[PDB]
Amino acid sequence: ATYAQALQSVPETQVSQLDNGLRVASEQSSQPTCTVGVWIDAGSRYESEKNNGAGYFVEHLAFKGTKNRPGNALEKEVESMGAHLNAYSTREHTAYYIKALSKDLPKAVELLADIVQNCSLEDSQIEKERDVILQELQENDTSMRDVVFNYLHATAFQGTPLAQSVEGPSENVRKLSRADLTEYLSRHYKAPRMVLAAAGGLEHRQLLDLAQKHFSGLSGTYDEDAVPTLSPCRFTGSQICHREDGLPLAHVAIAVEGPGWAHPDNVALQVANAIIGHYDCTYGGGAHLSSPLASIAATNKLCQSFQTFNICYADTGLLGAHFVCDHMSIDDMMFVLQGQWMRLCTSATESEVLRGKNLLRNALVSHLDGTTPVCEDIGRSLLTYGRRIPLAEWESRIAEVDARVVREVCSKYFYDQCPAVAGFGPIEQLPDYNRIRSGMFWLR
Amino acid sequence: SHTDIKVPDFSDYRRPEVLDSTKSSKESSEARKGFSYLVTATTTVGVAYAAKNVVSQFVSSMSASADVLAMS
Amino acid sequence: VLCRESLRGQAAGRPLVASVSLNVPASVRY
Amino acid sequence: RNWVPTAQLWGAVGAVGLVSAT
Amino acid sequence: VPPHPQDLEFTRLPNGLVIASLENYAPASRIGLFIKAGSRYENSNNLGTSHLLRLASSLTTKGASSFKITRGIEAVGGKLSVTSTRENMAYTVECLRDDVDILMEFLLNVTTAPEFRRWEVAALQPQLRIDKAVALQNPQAHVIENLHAAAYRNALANSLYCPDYRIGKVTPVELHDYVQNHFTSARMALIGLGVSHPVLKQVAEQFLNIRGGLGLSGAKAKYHGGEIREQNGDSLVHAALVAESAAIGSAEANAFSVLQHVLGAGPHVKRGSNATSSLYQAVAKGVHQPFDVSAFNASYSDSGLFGFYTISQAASAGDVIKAAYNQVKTIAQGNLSNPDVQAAKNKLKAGYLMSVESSEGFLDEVGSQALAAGSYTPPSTVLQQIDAVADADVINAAKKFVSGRKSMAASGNLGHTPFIDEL
Amino acid sequence: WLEGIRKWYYNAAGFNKLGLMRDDTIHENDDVKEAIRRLPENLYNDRVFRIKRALDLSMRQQILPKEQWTKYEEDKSYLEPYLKEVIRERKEREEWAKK
Amino acid sequence: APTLTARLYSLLFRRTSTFALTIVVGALFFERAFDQGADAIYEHINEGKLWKHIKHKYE
Repeated sequence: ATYAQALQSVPETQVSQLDNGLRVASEQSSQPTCTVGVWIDAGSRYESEKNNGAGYFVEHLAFKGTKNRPGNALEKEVESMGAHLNAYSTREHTAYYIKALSKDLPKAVELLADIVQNCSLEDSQIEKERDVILQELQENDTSMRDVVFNYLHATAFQGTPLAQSVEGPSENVRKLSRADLTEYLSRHYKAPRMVLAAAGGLEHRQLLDLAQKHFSGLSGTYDEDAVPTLSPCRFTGSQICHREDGLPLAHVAIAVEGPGWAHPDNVALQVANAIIGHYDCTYGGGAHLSSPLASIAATNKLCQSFQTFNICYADTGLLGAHFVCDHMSIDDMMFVLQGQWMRLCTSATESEVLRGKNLLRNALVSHLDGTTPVCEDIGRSLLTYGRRIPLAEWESRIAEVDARVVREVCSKYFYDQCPAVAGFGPIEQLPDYNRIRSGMFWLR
Repeated sequence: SHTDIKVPDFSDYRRPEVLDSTKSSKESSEARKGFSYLVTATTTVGVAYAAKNVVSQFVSSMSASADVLAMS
Repeated sequence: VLCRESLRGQAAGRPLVASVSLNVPASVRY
Repeated sequence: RNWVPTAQLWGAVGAVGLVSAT
Repeated sequence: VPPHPQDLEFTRLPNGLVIASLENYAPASRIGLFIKAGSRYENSNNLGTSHLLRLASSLTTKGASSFKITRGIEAVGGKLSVTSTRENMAYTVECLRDDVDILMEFLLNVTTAPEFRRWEVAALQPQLRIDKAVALQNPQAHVIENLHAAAYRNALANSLYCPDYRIGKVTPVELHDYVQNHFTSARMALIGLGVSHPVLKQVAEQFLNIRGGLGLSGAKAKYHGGEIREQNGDSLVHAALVAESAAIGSAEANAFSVLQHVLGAGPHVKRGSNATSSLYQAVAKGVHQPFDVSAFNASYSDSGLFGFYTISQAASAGDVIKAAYNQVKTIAQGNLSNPDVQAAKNKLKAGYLMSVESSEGFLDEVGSQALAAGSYTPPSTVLQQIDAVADADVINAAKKFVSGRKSMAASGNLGHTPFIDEL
Repeated sequence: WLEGIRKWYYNAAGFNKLGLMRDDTIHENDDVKEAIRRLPENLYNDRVFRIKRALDLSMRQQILPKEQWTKYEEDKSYLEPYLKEVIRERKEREEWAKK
Repeated sequence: APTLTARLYSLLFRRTSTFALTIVVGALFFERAFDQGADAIYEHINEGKLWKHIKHKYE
């Protein structure tokens, strides 16, 4: 057997839909444990200037006692049954999920339905989670990796929903009332906007019975209004420079406007970002690394780390890169990075593009190993792409990409485009925006 | 927090083609670039006209004068 | 590293295990 | 490979130039 | 549609090398060569030699240059890692299914036929100061180094990271010799995933036949009692207190492993209050601050440690360690209902099944057993092994902790953090 | 066969009168510099002195006594095995960069 | 709809290669256009007074 056959022989994901609106999806395997969860089109982009931080609080309060299982009864019941419970909030996607034994599937689906539908929101507990979030916002303040990314969003998508942090400003956290949380819940947490994903050793029929028996209690449309639909966010080429010499290493994040979840170009952009690659000072290869930026950065010791990212949203995103370096290495790192973008736009060898494809080929198969990443992939895919995309379809789009496609696509999104730049730390060397903007096209 | 930091309003300084914060800039981007890069190109053309004449005149002084051409 | 919520789980789950690689960042599991 | 259309275009740019002043 | 699960095949060569492949029909492959080589098999003289060897995996080999190893693996989208424990070194390659023989070739070249060039090793020396300093940001790491150092005498007291004085002093001859001694047939074990067995066996016969001194077995994990207390000036006060548990092979290991889950093992609910955790609830009722405590359990093929790890403020450490210690002593005296054990067993056996879920953890578990015993025992038998642990074994394990010699390690502002004799 | 002329040319070259071996007189470049850097302490510190003495001779416009002259038979090629490897690795990097 | 100025950017001066070809050719035409225009303006400003106006007279 070969890689192309293995992709085809992979278990086919299956999806059913309840009458009340909920989508229910599953990936069957021969393993004994499983992951099952609930994915929701909810987060910071849906939030507004009044109720920014609602999705975070709700996540904070979610796993504290439900209306039928109070205090820490839910917590005790999940823990005692030998399973894990987890949650997160993306700017566009909130999600709760349980990792458990396959045997435990019915109870897991019930406790998920219990968390979502009938949440308590105890007033004494809101006042405690208020302090917890106020602690956690100071915990994020020290993390320079997160601060520079929140700034990148704030300046890339300035004056729009995407500029907002998922956690929200400290003032909103201090003044967020129960009325706001419950109204945010009643609006956004609903069946047609939700997906129930599962993955492991479990039968699709059974999951659909559990979803029908527990989740069909959710409402299926609106009050004829109150249906919020995403207005597109304006990308703005701009800079934010939090000058702070006291901190040890400068963090820079530069990006151009992204494609959006729907765009086929994403594949060629993933190949593109794989060619430039990513580096950390703990890497083995160093001077002999394939991606010239890493090789140059390793030999000269320009930076501690860099990583090319493609953050995606509904109709836009952030395509670019991130690096952490000494205060005297910012201009050089920036010069090599932009040099690599411009190079890839104008000249791209067939060999390095094949390496770029193979890195991405390996990335897809590496990532979907274990049940939790596959359950995430399902739950995310149905909210973003609409359907689950098979690995064969991905491979078709990777094999589609050759050198000319990478050049046509890189040059489309990068060449002569104003990039959103975010700098935090000892950033006196960080090049002027006109010089950065001059670097976004070439001498040619 | 650092989430208290929102970017101040540039609606005063912005161009008309990017004022609507619900609108994708990409459709205007090529026009916005094309306007500014036209100014630059028009300037370069205007200087190129001048530079050619200035140089040509100095070159012509170095060439054969009127009084030599007369008595040739 | 400020509250009790985040501080949960940081206590040593198992003997530390150092992983270094060609591609992947160097980690210290458990 | 990729510098053939660029070097041809710059070859044209340079050519008309020699026509430009002379 | 559900696909059929295939048996994990198993072969043990005449020269002593353990082989195991699992035909997954997966898109990716996942191959590992596990070796009884690690921090313990260093000695008084040649320290940090496993650490530099762990780092040096991409250096020039006899069949392939350092450049060829890096670029050849990267060009097929693959990745070559090394994962050291105190006992075992796990050289692992990952790639697509059509690029197996290539990564295998490099894997064998690195593990059987490395050159260790004087200049390349000399060039690599400062990387282990970095790699150490990176990991030591996690204070857990340094407390555990100090714990093992103070707990044992010679064998497992060896630090996993290189001693600071040995940075730069590790020779290319010491690496040569450390490989020649330990990277051998009876000590090695080749594991495979997403690959056919016959080719993996034939490669293991053709290339992986080399044998030298040592020949499996080992020395002695001489257990001791110690306390090293590093004054830190840190935000928190990280500490740990253990005693000699059982070695991994016996049912006592499973009793201690259950006792870990009876006590506060580690949280399951995101942003929870640690409900079913025993130790967390014992300390929470006592002192009212930001803290964390958890049950620490190390088990090796020779020996093992068991106890708990405490994180706290300056003054709180005194109360937190005592209250946690007393909660171990209340279990040790015998207050333990049957549902507590039956939950803990369910937590453990679920956690085990979850640990073998991802192919990386699976391969590490197959490679664990291939060295530890020389066999494979599938999950169901491990589930039976857990479920068969009596309540008496849990009370005896908890009692062995309190009765046995103590080993402590703490780092922070330790002004109100007790000694072992003060317990 | 013609080792003679190889021997004649060696003597006619004249670096042996200064007490230099052949590889002391090699023109430095990126490969040679790298090969010289790879040399172990003894061979490096020796070539240092051989060159340091040969320059001191060249200053004074003199040569060594006839017995101290370097011998065609005893002229060790200390630098070659390293320089061959540096060149072969560069050729490999170029052949890999070709694709 | 592709606009007025964007249509220039997209095809005429996105590349710096064509940017110069545009400038050169534009300057080539501009020279003919401007000189001719400003000559005629100066000649209309100074009507009948220059030689070219009174050349037919004595020739």
